[PDB]
Amino acid sequence: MVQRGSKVRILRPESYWFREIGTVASVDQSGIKYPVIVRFDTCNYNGISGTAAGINTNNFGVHELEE
Amino acid sequence: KFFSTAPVIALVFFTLTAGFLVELNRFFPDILFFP
Amino acid sequence: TLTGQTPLFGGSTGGLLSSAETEEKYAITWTSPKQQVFEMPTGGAAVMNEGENLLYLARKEQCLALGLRQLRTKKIMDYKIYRVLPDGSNTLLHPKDGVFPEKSNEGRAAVNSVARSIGENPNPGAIKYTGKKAYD
Amino acid sequence: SHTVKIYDTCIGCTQCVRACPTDVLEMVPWDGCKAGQIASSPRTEDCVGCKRCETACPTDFLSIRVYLGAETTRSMGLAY
Amino acid sequence: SDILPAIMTPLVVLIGGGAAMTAFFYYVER
Amino acid sequence: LVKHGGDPLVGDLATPVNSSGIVKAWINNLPAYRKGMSANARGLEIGMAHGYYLYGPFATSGPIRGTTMSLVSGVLSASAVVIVLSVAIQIYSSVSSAKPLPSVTTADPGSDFGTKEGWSAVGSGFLIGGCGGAVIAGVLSYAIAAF
Amino acid sequence: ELSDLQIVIALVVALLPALLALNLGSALS
Amino acid sequence: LVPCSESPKFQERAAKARNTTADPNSGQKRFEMYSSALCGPEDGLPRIIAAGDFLIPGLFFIYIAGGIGNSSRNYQIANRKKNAKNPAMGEIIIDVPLAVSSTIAGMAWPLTAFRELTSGELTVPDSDVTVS
Amino acid sequence: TKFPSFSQDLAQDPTTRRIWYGIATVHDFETHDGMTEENLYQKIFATHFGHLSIIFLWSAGHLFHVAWQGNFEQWIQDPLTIRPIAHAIWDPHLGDAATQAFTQAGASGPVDLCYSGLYQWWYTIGMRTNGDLYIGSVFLMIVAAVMLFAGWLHLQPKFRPSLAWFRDAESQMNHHLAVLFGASSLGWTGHLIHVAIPEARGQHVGWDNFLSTMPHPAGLAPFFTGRWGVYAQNPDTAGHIFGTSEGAGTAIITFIGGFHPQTEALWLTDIAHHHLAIAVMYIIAGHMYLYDTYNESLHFQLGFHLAALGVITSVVAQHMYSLPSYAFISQDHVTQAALYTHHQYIAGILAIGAFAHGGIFFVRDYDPERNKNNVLARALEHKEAIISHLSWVSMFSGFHTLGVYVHNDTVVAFGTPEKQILVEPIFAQWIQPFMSQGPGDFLVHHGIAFSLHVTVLICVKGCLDARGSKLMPDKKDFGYSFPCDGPGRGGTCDISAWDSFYLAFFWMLNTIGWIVFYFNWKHLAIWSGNEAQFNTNSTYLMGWLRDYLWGYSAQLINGYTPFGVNSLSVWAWIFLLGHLCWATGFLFLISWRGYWQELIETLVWAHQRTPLANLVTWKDKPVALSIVQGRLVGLVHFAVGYYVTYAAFVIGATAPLG
Ligand code: CL7
Ligand code: CL7
Ligand code: CL7
Ligand code: CL7
Ligand SMILES: C=Cc1c(C)c2cc3nc(c4c5[nH]c(cc6nc(cc1[nH]2)C(C)=C6CC)c(C)c5C(=O)[C@@H]4C(=O)OC)[C@@H](CCC(=O)OC/C=C(\C)CCC[C@H](C)CCC[C@H](C)CCCC(C)C)[C@@H]3C
Ligand SMILES: CCCCCCCCCCCCCCCC(=O)OC[C@H](COP(=O)(O)OC[C@@H](O)CO)OC(=O)CCCCCCCCCCCCCCC
Ligand SMILES: CC1=C(C/C=C(\C)CCC[C@H](C)CCC[C@H](C)CCCC(C)C)C(=O)c2ccccc2C1=O
Ligand code: SF4
Ligand code: SF4
Ligand code: SF4
Repeated sequence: MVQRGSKVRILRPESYWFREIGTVASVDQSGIKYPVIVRFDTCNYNGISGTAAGINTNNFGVHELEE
Repeated sequence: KFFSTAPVIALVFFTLTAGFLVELNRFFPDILFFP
Repeated sequence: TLTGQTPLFGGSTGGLLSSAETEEKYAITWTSPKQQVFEMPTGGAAVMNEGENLLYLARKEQCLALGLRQLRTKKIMDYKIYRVLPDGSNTLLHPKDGVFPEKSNEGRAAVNSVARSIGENPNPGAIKYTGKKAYD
Repeated sequence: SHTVKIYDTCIGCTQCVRACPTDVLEMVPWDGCKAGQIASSPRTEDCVGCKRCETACPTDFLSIRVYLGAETTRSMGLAY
Repeated sequence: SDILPAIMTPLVVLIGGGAAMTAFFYYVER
Repeated sequence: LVKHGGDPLVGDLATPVNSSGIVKAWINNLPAYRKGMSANARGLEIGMAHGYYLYGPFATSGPIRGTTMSLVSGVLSASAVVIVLSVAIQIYSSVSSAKPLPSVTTADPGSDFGTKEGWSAVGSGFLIGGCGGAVIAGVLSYAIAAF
Repeated sequence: ELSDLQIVIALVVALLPALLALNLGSALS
Repeated sequence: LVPCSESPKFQERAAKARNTTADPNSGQKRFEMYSSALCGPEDGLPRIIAAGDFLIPGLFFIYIAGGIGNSSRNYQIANRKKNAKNPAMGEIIIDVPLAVSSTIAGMAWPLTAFRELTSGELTVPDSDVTVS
Repeated sequence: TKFPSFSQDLAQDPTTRRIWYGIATVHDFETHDGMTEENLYQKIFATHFGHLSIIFLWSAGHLFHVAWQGNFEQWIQDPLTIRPIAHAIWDPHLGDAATQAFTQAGASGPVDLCYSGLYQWWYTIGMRTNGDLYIGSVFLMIVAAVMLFAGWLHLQPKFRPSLAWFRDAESQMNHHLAVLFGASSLGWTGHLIHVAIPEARGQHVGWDNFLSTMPHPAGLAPFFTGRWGVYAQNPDTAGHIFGTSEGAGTAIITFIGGFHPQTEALWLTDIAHHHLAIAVMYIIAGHMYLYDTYNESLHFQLGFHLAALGVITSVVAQHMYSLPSYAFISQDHVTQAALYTHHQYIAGILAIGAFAHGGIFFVRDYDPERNKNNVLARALEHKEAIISHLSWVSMFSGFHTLGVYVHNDTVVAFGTPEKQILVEPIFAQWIQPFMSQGPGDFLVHHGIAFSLHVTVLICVKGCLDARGSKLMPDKKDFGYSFPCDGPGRGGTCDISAWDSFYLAFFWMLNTIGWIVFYFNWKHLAIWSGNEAQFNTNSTYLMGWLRDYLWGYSAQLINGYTPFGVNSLSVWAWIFLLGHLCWATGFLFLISWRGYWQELIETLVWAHQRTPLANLVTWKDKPVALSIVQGRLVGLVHFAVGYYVTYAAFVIGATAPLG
């Protein structure tokens, strides 16, 4: 759960990276519902049809995340 | 680099596998069942 | 009363149809530095006259396509979009606050903001015959 | 018309609002997120349903979700 | 009533189909 | 003769085909558009013209063609088509609200199409005209054949 | 082999479900 | 259903035979080889019965398939260990040293399979397996 | 605009979408505005009486037409050479040539040969005159009158059954098992014993004399006292001719087994016995007599009942040709092919319908909380697994079956048929009415296996992923049928659950097509005596194309030529109609909405700008069909085409052969 680096398995059911280890890269912001900003190795589906790259980092929920 | 790239790597590998199977079939006759 | 000069355009077939009269036109009014030439969204090239130019288009998306893609590219960000009813009710829509919706401004409520995140939305099985939707 | 609902996880990137071709979406001020903004959808009588907004949203389980129903002249995108 | 075919068929297909299409037209346009 | 746009924002180009004098003369004086006709009259002329025209394909091309009975086919077929169009006018008018809008070709279309009263009048015209047309064309076909 | 009396009665019977179908249809609308 | 030798149809087929290989004797050699297998009386065409027929070539097939699968798996492990970012020039560009090592460690999968099965090394926990 | 009354969302649509979506949603009573579960069940209840009235008026039509226009009498006299007749043709469009050609089966005027084994079925159940049929018809019209009267009375608040009578599903289940199934089963044995079997044994039973007649001399005394023996009297001799005194026995309940040789059909006595047994078992089980979800969801109920009727109609088809229960139907090849193909295609429709309503259940009715750890919850728990396995068996069965067929094609083409991978169906031999299962049969069975696997793969990936997926986590939100989620995430076209029913209908048609293709080719081979043709040529795919499709098409497509018409004209034409309809399905499946919407915009322009024409205008703004309507019309064309083409071909293949 450390801001510089971590290994959190996401428990957000509506997530591309549910049950995937991710390295946090931002400090949990005071008053932010979802401040984890975990970076996952795999890309998301995000993008227009035939967009190769997608999203690597999402602001994951603290409750959903788990060290 | 070109060698590393899938298309050339695969081209060589399959031009080998295909030729290998062609050569096998060329030498050994029609093998329907293991003798 | 939404007065400008119509951009010099030879006419097309891409313009307003019966619905313009019967129901609701739109109008985009912008201030041009120069008499430059722009792609008409109806299809064609028109030449915007010097100063205030008024264009009667057939849907909001046509207006917002001229604006967002061509005018804003020409750095002309003075454009105002008016829903025009047959009676002549001209109603400013796009910059309703006078500021482009991308820039956050006060006195604009959060509309259809949902507390619960996408994940937590209720299953329809539960709400069957209540008449409430998942997002609602 | 199409209901556009913005969910909790809006990181206020202003991507949707710049996408929307009928400017249904206004970036309004919101204390919920670090961004200091959220997405609002006042003008959903002008929602064509293109979902360029959803397409542009970068959040996993995108906050902006468009729900198509009760097609009107303005939804159906009819010049005529 | 050998002829009943030559009456029932146009009645149902042409006249009934016509009347049905007319009625459905009124129904979906009113 | 050049293409120009009256009210350039409207999707209607004046062309030698829609805005020419010869054309405007013809179109605006066809019984749909011609000024100072009772709707019934508009319909009676449209009907007569179409019935009379319609007789020909049916009499000429249909299954019993060549025979004497072809003339009767022609007339009944054309009249059937006119009756179907009569139905179409009635049901159309029943559910229609829309008025003919002024166009490039026809600046003053009129109200005979555009009011339920108008369409009923036109349809009564159209029916009598059309079936009359068709009968006249069969009568003339028999006449000319005999002569 | 089927007589006209019979063809007519069959039609007249079939008319009954016709009326009742109109009735049920109306109901279900 | 009856040995090809026994079946009279098969002998007819043998008499007039098409030579596959350049050598004239390929046709006769093929039929001579096929004599062993059982063939249907009317057809006189060799049939395959679900050990020599299917089991043995099944085993050979499975060995080769396991080899190529294992080699690919091993190379995937090599990919995720060689560099911090596996895909870039790890899949699109094929590391020949890593690949040849993977192939050499391939074809030993039958012996390797016992060890892999032990402690469920091959299987990853359901909890870990990403599924929405 | 008022229509559709039930949906204001649609009723305020200013476009033609209003009319289409109306007709599309006009029976989704659940989704009607202000529909409470109570009214929903009551409405549904009344509709069902409508449906049944239709089925009865349908049957009524069958009997009325065969009576009035048929040759049922002439046929009962010569049931092996007389072609049975479905109804008269009155068509003002026929030329003299075509009236002559359709003037067949010794009919005065132009007729349609029947191919539903209705003549056979009616002869078997005892009907022997046009009077029996005419009375059946008038009766069935009156039954339908009653069923309609019933639905009317029921929806009337006087007899409007409240939510209670429907919430009592368990009672309905037991009632169905006994009071309906059991009761009707033994009632049917009643008919069999009293009318079928007598009339079979040459003895006329009318409604007037059956009170007079006793089925069994000592049978009435035997009942309840050594009933089994007396009932098993003198069994009908092989000599016995159906509907004649010659060789007539007296037994009414038997276990003779096999087939009556004259008619090549199951012994009526064996059938009567069967039904009596079935009745006893059903009534006993009735007396003797996922719960949550099944009662909760009407979708779960239909789904289950459709999967049920699916397997039932499949087995009906499988049994009704192997174990003919109707007189002379085994000899009437066109009818037997027709009925098999019919019931198999209806099987596939009912099956896929099961999985459709499955997915509807999973998006409208399934509450994960409600059932904590039910079968369904476990099914979803490891979707990825159920799908990966079905996927694997599909890729496996597929790769190998196609590979083997392609191998066989290649080697046979190269002129070395020896090298074919001919695998004998050993287990089929072990199990074996049963026809020789060769290596052809093996390959086709595996084809059908694979195709049925891919079908269930699809129509479960559908009903499982209906709730959602990584590409669209919240599908339940958008519902069963919706176009897509847009081009958002690499693109989401055909991501709905409805899309899975759509994608699986194709596989259902492929699967049943392989089934009925195999059926009909095998049978045409045997019915021509060239079972060799099937056995030799069924192992490579050119053999199917050359011998089945190419070879059996010739008669059909010569139905009309420049030289002239024959009776097969109408089938040749339907054959083409089905090709056209099918291909038209490709128009809608391949060209998608946007192309059309642009085009229709230009036509709206042209209409508004054309003098004289502009006088009329649409009430409903013309728009291209919806994304989903495109898929649906596509599929209905493709399907209708598929069925009509094959029906034409089945009839045209078998009819000249006989
Ligand atoms: C339903 C299947 C069918 C189809 C698809 C079909 N026919 Mg036939 N069909 C015919 C043509 C035809 C055409 C051109 C055509 C093209 O699509 C078709 N068909 C198609 C004719 C030969 C024949 C005649 C039918 C018959 O005569 O129909 C009436 C024809 C009419 C009302 C249309 C004439 C069109 C005008 C000329 C247009 C001119 C416009 C003008 C330029 C505008 C400017 C005006 C002014 C401002 C200057 C017909 C038959 C007939 C039948 C039947 C049953 C059919 N068909 C059947 C079909 C006759 O019995 C019957 C039979 O007797 O055959 C001999
Ligand atoms: C639907 C409302 C309606 C009713 C109830 C009705 N007609 Mg009409 N109707 C006629 C008879 C009639 C009879 C004998 C009759 C009652 O016994 C009715 N109608 C009744 C014919 C004299 C006359 C022409 C023939 C006529 O259309 O059909 C003959 C009438 C039949 C067999 C009796 C059945 C009653 C039907 C409910 C009427 C069917 C009309 C339908 C809309 C069109 C069907 C297809 C058509 C192309 C044939 C007629 C007209 C016509 C119309 C229209 C719109 C109607 N109708 C409409 C109706 C023509 O324009 C049309 C028009 O030409 O007249 C102005
Ligand atoms: C009166 C008893 C009767 C019944 C029950 C009946 N027909 Mg016929 N009927 C036909 C079909 C048919 C079908 C599909 C059908 C089954 O429902 C019936 N019929 C049933 C066509 C073969 C032919 C077409 C002409 C035409 O259809 O003739 C009129 C037929 C009528 C008065 C009978 C109506 C009674 C039906 C029970 C209604 C069924 C409605 C349906 C359940 C509701 C759902 C609709 C669905 C589409 C979604 C026909 C004939 C014809 C007649 C006649 C007199 C009949 N019939 C009579 C009947 C022609 O002359 C004439 C004939 O002589 O042809 C040469
Ligand atoms: C084909 C598989 C299938 C079957 C067998 C089936 N359903 Mg469903 N099914 C319904 C009931 C039902 C009943 C009572 C029932 C009884 O057995 C079935 N179903 C069965 C309603 C609950 C619900 C409402 C359905 C719906 O509202 O019904 C209205 C649909 C209409 C009038 C269109 C019907 C037109 C036919 C498509 C095409 C006919 C072509 C014809 C041959 C002409 C040929 C010309 C000639 C050459 C021969 C329904 C659903 C639906 C679907 C789907 C896909 C299905 N189904 C599928 C099936 C909805 O999405 C849809 C849904 O809304 O889900 C959310
Ligand atoms: C001839 C028609 C046709 C074929 C061959 C086909 C093929 C397949 N469809 C699949 C699935 C589907 N098809 C679907 C919808 C449809 N599919 C259709 C038509 C077909 N689909 C149509 C009309 C529809 C409606 C849209 C769905 C919805 C699915 C699936 O979910 C299902 C699937 O993917 O399951 C996992 C697979 C089912 C068999 C399997 O899993 O592996 C067996 C593979 C087979 C039988 C064909 C493989 C072809 C050969 C062996 C591959 C190599 C060929 C060459 C060597 C390749 C190199 C070529 C270069 C040299 C140029 C398979 C890929
Ligand atoms: C025999 C008859 C002809 C058969 C083939 C006809 C195909 C025509 C299909 C339309 C293509 C027109 C050109 C579009 C070209 C084009 O840009 O298409 C576009 C298409 C998809 O582009 P997208 O927009 O989806 O990609 C999105 C990105 O651009 C950014 O989002 O690309 C592909 O199809 C990918 C596959 C390319 C090719 C994959 C195969 C690679 C090996 C091919 C080897 C060929 C050997 C040739 C030797 C002579
Ligand atoms: C051809 C085609 C069209 C155009 C076809 C349309 C718009 C239907 C054309 C009209 C049909 C022929 C009949 C409509 C007119 C009838 C006269 C209606 C009579 C019924 C009234 C009473 C309602 C699509 O819209 C479309 C949409 C999505 C995927 C594929 C396709 C597609 O292939
Ligand atoms: S929903 Fe997406 S685009 Fe819209 S404001 Fe939130 S993060 Fe930005
Ligand atoms: S659907 Fe399209 S037009 Fe409608 S709100 Fe989203 S981005 Fe804006
Ligand atoms: S259905 Fe059409 S609109 Fe939707 S994702 Fe597919 S291509 Fe885009």
